[PDB]
Amino acid sequence: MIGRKKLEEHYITIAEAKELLERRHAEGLAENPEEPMFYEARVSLEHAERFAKLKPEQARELKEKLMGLFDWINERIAAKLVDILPEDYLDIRVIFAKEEYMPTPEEAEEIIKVIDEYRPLE
Amino acid sequence: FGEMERDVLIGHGAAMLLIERLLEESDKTEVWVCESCGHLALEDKRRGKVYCPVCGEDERISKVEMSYAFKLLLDELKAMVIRPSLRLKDR
Amino acid sequence: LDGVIRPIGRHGIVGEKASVLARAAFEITTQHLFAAAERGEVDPLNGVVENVLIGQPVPVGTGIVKLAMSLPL
Amino acid sequence: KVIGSIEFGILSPQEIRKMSAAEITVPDTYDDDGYPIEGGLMDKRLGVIDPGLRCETCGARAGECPGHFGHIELARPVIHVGFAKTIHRVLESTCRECGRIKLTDEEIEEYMQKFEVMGDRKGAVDKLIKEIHKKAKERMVCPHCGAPQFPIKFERPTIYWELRKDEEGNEYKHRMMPSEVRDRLEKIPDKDLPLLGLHPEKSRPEWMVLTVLPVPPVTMRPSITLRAEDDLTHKLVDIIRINNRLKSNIEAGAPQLIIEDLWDLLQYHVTTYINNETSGVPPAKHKSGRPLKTLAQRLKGFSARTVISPDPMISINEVGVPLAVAMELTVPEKVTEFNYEKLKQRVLNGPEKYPGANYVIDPEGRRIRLMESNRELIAEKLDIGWTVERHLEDGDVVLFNRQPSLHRMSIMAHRVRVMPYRTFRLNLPVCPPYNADFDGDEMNLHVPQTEEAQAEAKILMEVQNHIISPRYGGPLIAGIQDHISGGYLLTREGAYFTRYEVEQMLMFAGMDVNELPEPDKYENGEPLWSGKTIFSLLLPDDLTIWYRNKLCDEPERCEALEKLIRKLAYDGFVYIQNGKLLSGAVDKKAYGREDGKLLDIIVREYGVERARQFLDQVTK
Amino acid sequence: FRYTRFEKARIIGARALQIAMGAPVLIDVPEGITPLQAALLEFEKGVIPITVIRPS
Amino acid sequence: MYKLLKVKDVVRIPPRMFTMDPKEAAKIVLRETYEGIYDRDEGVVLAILDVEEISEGVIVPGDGATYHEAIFNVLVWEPRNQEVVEGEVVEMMPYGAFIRIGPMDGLVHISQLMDDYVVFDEKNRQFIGKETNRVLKLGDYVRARIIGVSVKSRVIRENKINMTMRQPGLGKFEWIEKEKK
Amino acid sequence: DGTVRDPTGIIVQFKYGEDGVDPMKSWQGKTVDVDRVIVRTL
Ligand SMILES: [Mg+2]
Ligand SMILES: [Mg+2]
Ligand SMILES: [Zn+2]
Ligand SMILES: [Zn+2]
Ligand SMILES: [Zn+2]
Repeated sequence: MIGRKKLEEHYITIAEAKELLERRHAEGLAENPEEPMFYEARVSLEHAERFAKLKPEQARELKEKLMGLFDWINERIAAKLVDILPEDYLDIRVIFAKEEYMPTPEEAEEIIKVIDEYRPLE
Repeated sequence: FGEMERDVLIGHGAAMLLIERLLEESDKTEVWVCESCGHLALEDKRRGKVYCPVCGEDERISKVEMSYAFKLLLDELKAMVIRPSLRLKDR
Repeated sequence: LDGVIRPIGRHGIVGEKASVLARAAFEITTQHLFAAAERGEVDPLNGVVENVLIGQPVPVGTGIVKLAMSLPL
Repeated sequence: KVIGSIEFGILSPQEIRKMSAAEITVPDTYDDDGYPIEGGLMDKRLGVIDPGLRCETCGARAGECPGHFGHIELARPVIHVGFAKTIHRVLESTCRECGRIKLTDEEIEEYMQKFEVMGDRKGAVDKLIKEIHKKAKERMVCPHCGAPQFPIKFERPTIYWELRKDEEGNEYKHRMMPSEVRDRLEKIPDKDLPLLGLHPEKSRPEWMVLTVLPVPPVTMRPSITLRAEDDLTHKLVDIIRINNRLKSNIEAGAPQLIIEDLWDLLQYHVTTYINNETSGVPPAKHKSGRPLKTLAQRLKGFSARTVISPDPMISINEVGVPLAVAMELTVPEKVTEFNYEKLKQRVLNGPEKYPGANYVIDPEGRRIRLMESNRELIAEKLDIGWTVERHLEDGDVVLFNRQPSLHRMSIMAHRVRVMPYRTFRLNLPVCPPYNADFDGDEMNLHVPQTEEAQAEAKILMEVQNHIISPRYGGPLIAGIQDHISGGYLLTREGAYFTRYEVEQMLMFAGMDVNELPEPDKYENGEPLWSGKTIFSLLLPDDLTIWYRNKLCDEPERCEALEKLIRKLAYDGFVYIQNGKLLSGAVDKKAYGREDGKLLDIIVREYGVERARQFLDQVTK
Repeated sequence: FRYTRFEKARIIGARALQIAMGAPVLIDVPEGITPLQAALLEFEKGVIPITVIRPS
Repeated sequence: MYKLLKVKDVVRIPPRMFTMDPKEAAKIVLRETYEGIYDRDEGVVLAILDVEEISEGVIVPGDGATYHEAIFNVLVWEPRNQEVVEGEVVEMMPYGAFIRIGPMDGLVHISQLMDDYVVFDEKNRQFIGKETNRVLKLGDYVRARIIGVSVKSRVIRENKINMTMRQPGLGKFEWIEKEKK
Repeated sequence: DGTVRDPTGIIVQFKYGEDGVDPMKSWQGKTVDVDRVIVRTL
C-alpha cells in the first residue's frame, strides 16, 4: 500500500497522464536535489507523448461524456475508450470483450458517434 | 540498579533516563508488528522483504522497538496457545 | 477505595487488578500469572512496570507529555 | 512505532498453522557428535543456532535472527490443561444440543447490564462469573433445546464424564472425548461467550481444545553445550512419537479401543508438555530422576564507585570526580559547528593529556578506537555528523548515588568538576539527602549518554532544585554541624571582626563593590565590624522575617515584641529586616535541615539561583 | 500561562537532540559548547519552537 | 492504464530540513521513499504529484525529528489481466518481442505474434511469416492484450508482463486497417 | 485534570491530596501560609 490509507482513486487517460508527467519532468528545475525521473518514468513519458491521441482537456471532456452515456461505462472503461479511440464495431468488440456487458451494434454506434467528435482531425 | 533505584527515577519522573540506563545500553531488539493482526510480522534476508502470518505481504506492518525479554515472552505465551495481540498506537 | 478497607499488599492493593504484566512477573506465581493468563479475555495498560518491562517510556513523569512544533521555517 | 497495547487471548488452529514456517513431522533431535541438521524438529527452514547461516528464506545468520515458529497437526484433539477447569466450568453451565447459557431472557438482559458496570475489575468479575455458573448449574431446562436433561459433568486431571440416562433410574457415566467436547463447544454462539469468561473474536471456546500444537523456535530451544539437549525438545519428541503412531493407526485398521488408548496417551504427553508440575500428572523425568522443567517451569522458577571526601569549596550542585575516573567515563558528543574546534583538539590530545578522548563514532556507525594507530590521520576531515567520546569535562551532567536509596533524594544530578586524587568530593550541605558521612562510605557515579537523558537529569534532578524534602514542608539540604556553630559565632552579641578578618574572608563569598560592605557600625571601642552586619551582607533587601531562636525558653522566654502598630536592644526573637540582621543569633533554629523558617522562606520566594547562592556562600 | 518542570525538561531535551542531528540553531553566533547548552541558552531567550500540546 | 491516488499518510520531516516549507519538504521525503517502486496493490508509482494539506508537527521521544499527518497526490500504473493495450516494439530478440505499453515492457512470444508460421530473421532484426509476408521489427506499433502478470519484487524491472497479438483486432495498425476491407 | 488515577482508569482521588498542593511546595502542610502572605506588604 502507498502510505497509511488510500482515500480516493481515479482511472486516468494517457493524455491526462502526459500532462502530469511533463509537470513532474519540468519540476527539476528542483535545485537542491534536482530530482531526476527514474528510467521507466522517462520511458512512460515518451510513450505518453506519442500515444496521447487527444489534448489533455478534450480527453477529460470525452471521458466524462462517455460515462454519462451509459451506466455500464464506468471511469476505467471510459478512460480506455479515450486511449484507444475505437473507429467502428470491431474496435468496440475487443474493448468490451472481457468486460461485464457487451454493447449491441446500436449502442456501439452511439459510443462511436460520440467519439466521432474530438477526433484530432490533424 | 534495582527496585528502589528504579523507583527513584520514577519519583523524580525521569523516564527517558530509566530506559537510557536499563535498556538502550544493552540489548535493544526491533520487531515488526502487524497493524490489524497484533502478531509480530516477518522480515526476510535473501529476498529483503516483510510479510505477516495472517496478512500476506500486501499489508503494511509497523516497526516496534523493545527489550528482547518481552519478545521472548510473546513467543512463550504464543507457544501456550495464548494470543498476545499487540494493539499498536500511532507515532 | 473499592468499598472496603484492604491490606496494602498481596491480599489487598498489590493483589488486585492492574494489568496482567503487573502480576505476570508476580514472583513465579503458578496459581496467579498462570491463573490470570489462562483467562484470555482482554488486556489494557497505561501502567508503570508493564512499560519498563516492555522497553517503553513509563507514562508517569515526562512520558505524559506530547510535543508539537510547526516546521516553517 | 511503539507499543500502545497488548491484547491477550487464545490462539486459533488457523493462526498456528499460518504462523508456522514448516510442518514438523519427524520426532528426532540433531544426531550426533557430527552433522547436527535434520528435517523435522531441527532447522528445516525454522531457525539458526550454530555458526551456519542457512535458514527459512530469511537467511539471517546465527548472529541476530528472530526464531520462527512451527506447528504439529495433532492426529486427535487434545484438552489444554490450562483451560481444564475453565472448560469444565463452561460445559456444565451451558446446554448440549442448544448452545445457550441456560438463562432466561430477563436474566441475560440484566446480567450483561450488571457485567458492564464491572468491566474493568478483574477481582470483582469472578464473583459474578461463579455466581452465574452456579445459577446455570442448578437448572436442567435451557431456553434453546426443548430441554434435554443434562448429565452433570465430572473431571480431572484431564478427563470428563456425563451421568446420562438410557435405562430409567440409572445414572451410568458416558465417557467424554476431546473430539466430542470440542465439537460441542463449537455450537455455543458468539452471543453467549461474553456472559462467560471468553471472547467471540479473541478467545473462542473450541480453541481451548488444541487441534494443532505450536512448536517453539530453535532460538527458544538453545542447546546447552558441555550436548545438554533442551527439555522442551525431548518432550516434543515424545509427543510427535505418539502422534505419528496414532495417525498411522487411524489410517489403517480401527479396533476403536486401540485408538482410545493411544489418544489418551497423546493426551498425557501434551499435558506434560504444557506443565510438568501439574496435578494428577506423573512428571516426565530424564533418565536420572531429575524432572524436566517445561513451559510452566520456564517463565518461572557507564558508572563508577569510590570513597567520598568533603569539599565546602565547590558549588553545592557540583561533584568532585577524580580525573582518572573522568578519563574512563566518556560522553557521546556529535560534532557540530560550535564544538568543531573543541572536539578536534580533544581527539588530537588522544587518550592521554587531560581533555582528550578514547573513541570516535562516524555517521556509518563504526566505532573507532583511538588507542592504537595514532590521533594523527584519525582526526582528519571529520566533517559534521561524527561523534567523539570525550573525557569528562567540568560541568557535565552526572548522577550521584548512595545506597541504600531510601527516598528519591538519594540520587541527585551534579556538575562534574574534574580534580586529581582518587575520591568523589561532595559539598557538605548535600550530606543529609544522601545520608552520607565519611568514615568509609562509598558512592556511585553515573554518566548518561543521550542528550535527552542528560538534559532531563540537569533540568529535574539537579541539586539546587531539591533543597526541600517532599516528605515534610521543609528544607533537607542545609547546615550540618560547623555551619550551625559558625552561624552562631558570626551572629553573636559580641561579634567584632577587625578589617583584616572581614575584608579578607568575604572573598569566600562575594558581593561588595559599593553600597554593600559599608560602613563600620562600631568605632566606639575601635573601628570594627559587628557580626550581625557582616551576615546582613547576604540576605536580599526585602526579606523581613521573625522567629524565636532556640534559647527563647525557660525563664529566659520573655517576649517584649511590639508590632509596627530604629534602635536595637533585642536578642532572642530573631529579627531580620530587608537583609539587615537586627536581632537574633543563627543556630539550629536559624539554619540547618528539618527546621522550616528561613532557608525555607528564601526557596519559596526565590527558588533556584538565589537559594543555591545563599547556601553556598553561607557555609564558607 | 507557564510550563511544568517535566514539560520544560522534555522540551529542552528535544531541542538539544534536534540540534545534535544537524538543524541550524536560532540566534546564537558567538558560543562554544554542546547542543544541550545551545538549546538551554535558546530556551533562556524563549525562542525554542517546541510547543506542549496539553490534553484538555 | 493509469490511476490518480489521493492518499493521507504520515511523513517524518528531518531536523536538517526545518529550513524548507513543510509541503515541499514532505514532498521530497515522500518522493525519495515511494518513487521508482511497484506497489503490488496500486502498481508502478510514477510520481508524487503534490502535497495538498499537512497537519501539525509532533515530536516523539527518541527521534527528535518532526512527524506530520500529510495528504498527497500520486500517479500509479497497474497492468490488469486481459486488459487491451497499444504499444511500441522497443527490443528485438531471437525468442520474443518486447513492447513498451507504458512504464514497463510487455513480452510477446513468437508463437503469439500472427496467424501464420513465424520465423526470426537472424541476419536482420525482424520476425517474418511464411504464408503472409508480414514483418515485425524495431520501432513498430502494435496492439496487444495482457495474458499474464508476474509481480515479483517491488523493483519494476523484475516484474514481467506477457501479451499476444493472435486475436481479431490486434497486431500492427496497418494489418488492422487493411483487414477491415 | 489534576486527578490521581490508577493505571486502569479508576479515579482514586478527585484532585490530589484534596487541595492539589504538592507537599514539597506547601508551607508545612498549609495550603498557602496565609498569615505570611498578608504580612508581605512593604
Ligand atoms: Mg553520618
Ligand atoms: Mg558512613
Ligand atoms: Zn499479520
Ligand atoms: Zn531465522
Ligand atoms: Zn439446549
